This record gives sequence, structure tokens and C-alpha cells, in this order.
Amino acid sequence: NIVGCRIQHGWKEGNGPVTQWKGTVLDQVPVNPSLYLIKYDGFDCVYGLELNKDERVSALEVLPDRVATSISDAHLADTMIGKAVEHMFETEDGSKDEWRGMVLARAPVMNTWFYITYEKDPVLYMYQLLDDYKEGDLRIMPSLVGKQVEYAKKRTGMVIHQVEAKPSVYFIKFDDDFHIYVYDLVKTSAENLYFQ
Ligand SMILES: COc1cc2c(NC3CCN(C(C)C)CC3)nc(NCCN(C)C)nc2cc1OCCCN1Cc2ccccc2C1
Ligand SMILES: [Cl-]
Ligand code: NA
Ligand code: NA
Repeated sequence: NIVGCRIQHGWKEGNGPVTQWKGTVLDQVPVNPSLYLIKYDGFDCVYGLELNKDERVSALEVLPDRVATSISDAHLADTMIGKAVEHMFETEDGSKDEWRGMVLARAPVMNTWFYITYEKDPVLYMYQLLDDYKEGDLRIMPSLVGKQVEYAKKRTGMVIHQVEAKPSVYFIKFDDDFHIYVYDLVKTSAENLYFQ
């Protein structure tokens, strides 16, 4: 399949202009093989697209350049998984800000990258956390998969993955959006989610 490949495609919403995108295919979701998780070059979120049916996608092409294959410190990486973190980053004005979040897993395909999410935006992100850590920007603090989900806004989706390191945490793909939403099912954020 196209997992592990780099791809490029056009994107058009409605009568808007076509924009061009390059990225890396990370995963073909077991519970919905039409759904691919993609990391676009320079964009930090993980996106899910049903490439075989999404008419917003045009001119889909496999790129001839290979994904970097190739971690510098697998043991350090291992220890980050499941940890609460404070993640500092540089802002438009040159000052730094920080978001607190949780390291979820090593990313597939892109070896040096990690899945992470944040209280301020609880969707799936990917960063090279060992690079950010070495530069002093990362402080480490001391089955439902395949089921349908709804919440009242009726927003509908599917549970696509369970986080091994924190089994009450799941990834959800909603039908109306291309982000991957992350929820800890014991928390308030998840209290309007119901499953079938
Ligand atoms: C924008 O957030 C981050 C950018 C990062 C980021 N940018 C770079 C921007 C400038 N460079 C140059 C080459 C042109 C290219 C890449 N580089 C890195 N780590 C490599 C550098 N290191 C090791 C010194 N890490 C980053 C971590 C970020 O945020 C973590 C918390 C989650 N965010 C999501 C978010 C969304 C909207 C508002 C705010 C946030 C906060
Ligand atoms: Cl930064
Ligand atoms: Na620094
Ligand atoms: Na959408």
C-alpha cells in the first residue's frame, strides 16, 4: 500500500482555490482501511483522510523521495512515552510560550517523531521530541477500537486507536473533520461521548 510513502496532492474545498500539499503516509487504520493518517511537511498535526473517496483530494501522486529511516537514543525515547510534559516553543514575537500535554507513543513510519497531545488543543500532534528535549524545550514531569461514537453539538465518528501506554486514552476520527481527536474517557472532556 502507500503507507510509508511520501505523497503529494491538490486540495480544494468548495469553489475555493486548489492548494498543493506534500506529506508522509503514517498509517492505514485497521478498523477503516480507507482512512490514512498523514503528516504534512511543516504542519504539526496528524491528519486523517479517506483518500479513496474524498473528492477534495486531486492529483494524488507518490513521491520518489524516501522517508528518512535512520532514533538517536531509544532508551530516552522509551522513557518519554506516557509522560506528562511541558513543551516550550518560540512565538511570533520572539518570546517563548509553553503548552502542557502528554507523550502518547512513538509515531509509525517517522522513527524520530512522537505522537503527543495537549490540554489546550487535544488533537494528535507529532514532534521530534528528543530534538526539542536536547535544546531545553521539553520538561518531563515526574475493545472500544472500531466502535461508533457520537456526541451532542449529532457529531459522529469512530474510535480508531487505543493508546497502549494509557489505555483509557483513545483516538477518534469524526466524520466532519480531518484532525484526530484524543480523549481520556474518564475526564470531563469525554463526558458527552457515547459509543455503539
Ligand atoms: C508551533 O508549535 C511548535 C513549533 C515547533 C517548531 N517549529 C519550528 C519553527 C521554525 N523552524 C525554522 C526552521 C523555520 C521550523 C520549525 N520546532 C520545534 N522543534 C525544532 C526546533 N527546536 C529543536 C529548537 N518544536 C516545535 C514545537 C511547537 O509547539 C509545541 C507545543 C504545541 N504547539 C502547537 C501549536 C499550534 C498553534 C500555536 C501554538 C502551538 C504550540
Ligand atoms: Cl520552537
Ligand atoms: Na533553548
Ligand atoms: Na473536513
